[PDB]
Amino acid sequence: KLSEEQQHIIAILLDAHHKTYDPTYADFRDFRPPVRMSPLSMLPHLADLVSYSIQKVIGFAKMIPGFRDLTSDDQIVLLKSSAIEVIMLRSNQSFTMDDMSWDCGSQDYKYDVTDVSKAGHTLELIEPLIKFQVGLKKLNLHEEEHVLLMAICIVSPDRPGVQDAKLVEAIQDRLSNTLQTYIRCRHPPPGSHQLYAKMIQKLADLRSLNEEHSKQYRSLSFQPENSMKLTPLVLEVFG
Amino acid sequence: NHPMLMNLLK
Ligand SMILES: C=C1[C@H](O)CC(=C/C=C2\CCC[C@]3(C)[C@@H]([C@H](C)CCCC(=O)c4ccc(O)cc4)CC[C@@H]23)C[C@H]1O
Repeated sequence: KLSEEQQHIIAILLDAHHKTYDPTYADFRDFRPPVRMSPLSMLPHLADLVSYSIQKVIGFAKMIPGFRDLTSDDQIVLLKSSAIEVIMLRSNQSFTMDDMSWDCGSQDYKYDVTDVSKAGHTLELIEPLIKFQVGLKKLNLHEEEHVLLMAICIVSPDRPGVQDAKLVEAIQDRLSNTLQTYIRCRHPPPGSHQLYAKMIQKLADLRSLNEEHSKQYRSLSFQPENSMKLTPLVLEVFG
Repeated sequence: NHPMLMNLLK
C-alpha cells in the first residue's frame, strides 16, 4: 500500500512545486528582452530565464523531505550538479509537441530550436534535448510523478564531491520507493507499464545532457564577452 | 566556495 508518510511526501512535493512554478509565467517580464532578428541574440534573455529557474529549483529543493538534514556542503554539491537537469525536467511543463517548442504563454516567451541556437548552443545539445522533451512528454506523467522525479534527480548519491553518500542514498531511496509504490497504486495501465524504469532511464538521459551542457558552457565561457552577458548566479552555479 | 548558492539554500 501507499503509506501516510509516502502520501505526506507527495503532498509536500506538489505544494513545493506549486510555490516554485508559475504556470502564467508572469515574471518573464523582468528578464532582459528577447531578441529574434544577430548572433547570440537570445543569450541575455535565456541566461536570465535560466538564472531565475535556478533560484526556483533551489526553492523546490529546500522543501524536499530530508534535504535539510544534509550538510551545507552536500546541499551545495547536489544543487550545483542537478540544476540544469531539473531545469530541463521542469521545462517539460511548457514544452509542447504541437510545434516542438517551449510555450510560455505568448509568442515573445515561446522558444524554439532557432532561439536556443541564438543563445550560443549547438545542435549537439539541442537535438537530443528536444528528443528528451518528446520522450518525457510521451510518458504523460501525473503531476505527482513529475515532482518525485525532479526530487529524486536532486538527491542523487553519485554526484561528484558528495560527502555523506549513505545519507544522500537514504533520502533518495525514500523518494524512489514513494514513486514505485505510487505508480502501482495510482497509475492505471497501460500507462504504468515499465513506467518506473522509463523514468529512471530519463535520469540517465539527463546525465548525458548535463555532460554536453557543461562542455558547451565551458566553450562559450572561454570567451569573456559571453560570460559578461550571464548572471552572477549562473556563473557561480555553472562555473 | 559558493556565496550565492549558499545564501539561497540557507
Ligand atoms: C520556467 C520554465 C523552466 O524553468 C525553464 C524553461 C525552459 C528551458 C529551456 C528551453 C529553452 C532553452 C533552455 C533555456 C536551455 C538553454 C540551452 C540555456 C541557454 C542559455 C544559457 O544557459 C547559456 C548561454 C551562454 C553561456 O555561455 C552559458 C549558458 C536550457 C533549458 C532550456 C521554460 C519554463 O517551463
